[PDB]
Order: sequence, then structure tokens, then C-alpha cells
Amino acid sequence: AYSSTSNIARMRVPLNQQMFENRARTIVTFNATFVEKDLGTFEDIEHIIIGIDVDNPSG
Amino acid sequence: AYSLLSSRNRLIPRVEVQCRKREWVKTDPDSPFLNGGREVLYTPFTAVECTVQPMRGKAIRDQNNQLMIGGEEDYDSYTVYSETLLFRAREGTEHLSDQMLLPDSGGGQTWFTVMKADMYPSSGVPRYRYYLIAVPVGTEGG
Repeated sequence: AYSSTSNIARMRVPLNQQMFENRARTIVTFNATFVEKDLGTFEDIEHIIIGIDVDNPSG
Repeated sequence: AYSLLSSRNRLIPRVEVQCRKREWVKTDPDSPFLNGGREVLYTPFTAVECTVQPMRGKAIRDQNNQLMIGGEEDYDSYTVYSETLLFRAREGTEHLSDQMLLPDSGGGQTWFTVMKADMYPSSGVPRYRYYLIAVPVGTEGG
């Protein structure tokens, strides 16, 4: 997408020491969005094991 | 006084070249400027006999095709010995510098604009030396 624009400067440039050539220059700024793809994946979680310890005073 | 140099050579070949005088004029009726829509008026003529030679060095500004950010631009120049009087531009006037048509490095023919003229007022013999630069391609100079 388009964002903004800079100042437009008009210039005169000598050529072969005989003539002045008309020119101009500007900078136009755009927005963009870039997408890239990973090189792999991790393994899934198929099985989960959890250990539990319940501290109590009776034993 | 000089005698031998006051006559045409008989060993080195010489050629004639074509030239054209140049003025300028204002065309816009209402613009308040001296420039207006500038125009140039031409009147052709020829040089009696001339010798053409190229630049002697290889300096970067004397090369024919030059690399610029736009593209391979074009440049040419010469040194000319002649027995005809050619004039440069004069300020506060409507006269421009004389031009003359010579072959170029690309095989075509283009106009060269007089930039430096050498004269020897105290000697008397009418022999001159000129230095010329090719008009920018696609325009008629300035």
C-alpha cells in the first residue's frame, strides 16, 4: 500500500558544457507485508506422565 | 613579414567543412521575460579548408561512451585548424556560437559547437585553431 511522499526538488544539470537539462527527484514510501515459511516442526505431545506427591502428617 | 605561411599548403591534404551561424529570438507575446519561447535562426556557410584531429589522451572525461546512472551516454570532441574565421558567443547580444558538422565515433554525423578560438593578431597570416565539443544527442545545444 501507499504511505507518503517526500519533497519534489527540481534540478538543472549541465551537459557537455553547453546546455542545462531539467530534472527532478522524489522518494515515495510504501507499506508491505512479507510472509515466510518455517523449515520444520517439533514433535506432538502424544503421551503425558505426571508424578504427584501429597505430603501429610499421618504417614 | 611571413610569406610561406601566407599561402595554402601543398603537402598535407585539407578538406572543407560545413557550418552554420546561430541567433536567438523571443516568441511569447505576453511573457515578461527576455527568454520567452526561445528560437534559434540559422544561416549556413562553409570553411575554406580545415584539418580535424582527435583528443590525444585517454582521460575519463575524454572517452566516447560514458556510464551514468541513466545509461551509456555519448561524448565527442576535436581540434581543428582552419583558415576561416569563426566566432563564439558575445554577451549583451543575440548572437550564439557557430557550429560545424563533422563525423563521430558512432558512424553518423553531428554538430560541434565552437568553444575556444585562437588568433595571432600581431603576425598577420589568417591561420586559426579551434576546439570543438559535440552537441548533446537529441538537442541543438545552447
